[PDB]
Amino acid sequence: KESERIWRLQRARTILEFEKMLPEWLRSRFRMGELCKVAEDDFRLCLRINEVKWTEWKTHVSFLNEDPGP
Amino acid sequence: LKKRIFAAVSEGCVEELVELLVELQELCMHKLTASDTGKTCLMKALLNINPNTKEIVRILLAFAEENDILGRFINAEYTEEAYEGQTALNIAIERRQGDIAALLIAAGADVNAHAKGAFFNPKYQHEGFYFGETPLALAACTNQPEIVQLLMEHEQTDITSRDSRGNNILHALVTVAEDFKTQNDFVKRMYDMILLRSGNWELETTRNNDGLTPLQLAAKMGKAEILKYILSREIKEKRLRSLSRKFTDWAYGPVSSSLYDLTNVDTTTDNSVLEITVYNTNIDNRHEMLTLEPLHTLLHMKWKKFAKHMFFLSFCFYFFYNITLTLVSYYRPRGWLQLLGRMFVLIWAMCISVKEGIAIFLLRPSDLQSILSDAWFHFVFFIQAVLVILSVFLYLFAYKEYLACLVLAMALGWANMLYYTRGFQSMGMYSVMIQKVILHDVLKFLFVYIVFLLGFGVALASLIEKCPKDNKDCSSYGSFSDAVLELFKLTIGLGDLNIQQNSKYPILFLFLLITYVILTFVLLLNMLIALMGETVENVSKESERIWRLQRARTILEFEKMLPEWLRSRFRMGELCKVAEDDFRLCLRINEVKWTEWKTHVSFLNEDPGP
Ligand SMILES: CCCCCCCC/C=C/CCCCCCCC(=O)O[C@@H](COC(=O)CCCCCCCCCCCCCCC)COP(=O)([O-])OCC[N+](C)(C)C
Repeated sequence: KESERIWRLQRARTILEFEKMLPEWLRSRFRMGELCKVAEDDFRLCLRINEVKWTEWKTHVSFLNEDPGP
Repeated sequence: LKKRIFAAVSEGCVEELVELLVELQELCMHKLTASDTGKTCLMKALLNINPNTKEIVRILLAFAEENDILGRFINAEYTEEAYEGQTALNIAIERRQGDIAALLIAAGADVNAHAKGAFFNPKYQHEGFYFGETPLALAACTNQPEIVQLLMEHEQTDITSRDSRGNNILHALVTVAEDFKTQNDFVKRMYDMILLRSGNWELETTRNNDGLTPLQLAAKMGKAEILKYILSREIKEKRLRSLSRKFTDWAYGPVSSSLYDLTNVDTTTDNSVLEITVYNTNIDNRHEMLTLEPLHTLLHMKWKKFAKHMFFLSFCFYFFYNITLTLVSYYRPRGWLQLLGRMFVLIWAMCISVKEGIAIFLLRPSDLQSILSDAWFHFVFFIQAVLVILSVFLYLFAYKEYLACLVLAMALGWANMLYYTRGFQSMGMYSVMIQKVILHDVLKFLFVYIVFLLGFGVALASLIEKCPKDNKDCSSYGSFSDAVLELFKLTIGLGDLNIQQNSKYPILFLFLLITYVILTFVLLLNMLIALMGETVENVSKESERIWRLQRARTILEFEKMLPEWLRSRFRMGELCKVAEDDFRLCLRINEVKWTEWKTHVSFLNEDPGP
């Protein structure tokens, strides 16, 4: 059971080492988009993650965009 | 003016809306409608839920009633490509606003509106949510029973509506169904409630755009809970009892005999539930779906009727074919009465070759996935057959390379005889555990061992100089192949360890030899023994099922091998229920349980037993 993690730790170390091996250019492969929140300035970065769960069943009020999807 | 009234409904203002509406009405119908996506102001306020949403919705509906335009207001669809049929009722039902949905429906909302947008019909199940493309289907899939019951009894609701995929509400409930861990059992309850309220068989006999009923769709998609409910569906009330699939013929004490319907379950109606459950491969819960009441019993009776004799005959014929092939190949000249053996070898090899050829030609590329757990024996039987064919093909002419194919055919044929061990239980577990072991950790050990063997073999072969004059047996690690063979002989424990080779650095030679000894004999082999203990520990419990899956596959294949006649060995009887016509089939199953202790009312026959 203690093998799906340590291997992923080694994989993460290799990923970060390979990213550090990249020069000052060619590193312009950031995560996702620019618009993050309602702040008028310095939106910084964001990372879209989709989650599915059939147990809450509540009205969505903290939503940000009326149109789902792209 | 449009933006002022569109940005105010989100915040839910009850006093600014009337002031913004009186001047809008007195300005003049194409006023409260977005020109890009068709987002009408009525449904605009539904996504932004505020405590004053109900009030402003009522004011909007009253204003629409007072200016004699309501049809285009409440039955307003979208315009975007991603949303082709989303309406006010759809988003109101999703927001769990039963009162708002009731107000819209009572005002003349489009109940049979289809949300046929691309977002509503996803392809990767990550960027969309499929519910049935119907407000009623959405209410059923989102665990909103009050909205469903409010929707069924209406003057224009179409329960039997089919969306762009051909699915209906029962199909959609089957697709959105899942196990008890991820979601609750509300889908089965919704399926039961909607089916009982409809009160007809047209919902479960309607095929979508795939040639599948909701029962067959539940069998294909892997929904074991919904299939368990439908297969053993018993309805106590007499007003609609033809909708049941299980009928209790009699129940005397803690002994009850139930009749199970076998309309599309038994493998006699092309695409059946049993064939779909067994033959398909793109599911993980295949083992638990075959444990249901009708399918298990049907497989048992099929095995005890015709599949046992067919499997025994196939075993005997292949055993005799392998025996006579071995006898005519080992006793080669290097015979009129002995010509029958080789002629039978040729005939049976051709029969196996054509059988595997027609079984590979229609073989899907989906069961070829995983790791060769359901099609490997087909390939090796075909390879053995064509090896015998090629052996006699080269034996007919003057080809010296004919004994290699024949010997390989003997070895493969005697190796292929372990397939028939699945007829018995314990040997079946042994065979499937051979399968998992030889693919899980034997391959990894072989890969690592070959890397070490070739690396150390080429490292040792470079440490020995050429032999002197009149000498050829100076060192056993002469070439790369010789060093590899010596390391392989050392690994299996054969031969004698000689360290007096013609190496210019004998200390380094011994160091590399001892390093190979440790890495292979101490580390790799013993860790392999330790690893396959974990493997046989995990597959210890996962062996009573996979073997039964292989047995069910053999039973269904043997039944398909039967001709159009001789297949008249159906399950049990004809009388199934009280229906006056088309009794179809039945399957008597007796159950014993000493915990209910209830009066039997759903009984069918007063006299128990035969
Ligand atoms: C823990 C350890 C256990 C084993 C682990 C594995 C160890 C593997 C290691 C094996 C190496 C062993 C020594 C190799 C031979 C060297 C000498 C030699 O004859 O060289 C020959 C090459 O020889 C070959 O190519 C041999 C045949 C293939 C070897 C691999 C078989 C794998 C079978 C796997 C089956 C599937 C798996 C089975 C289960 C599903 C050269 O030919 P020759 O004969 O010198 O003469 C030339 C002929 N001529 C004159 C006509 C031109």
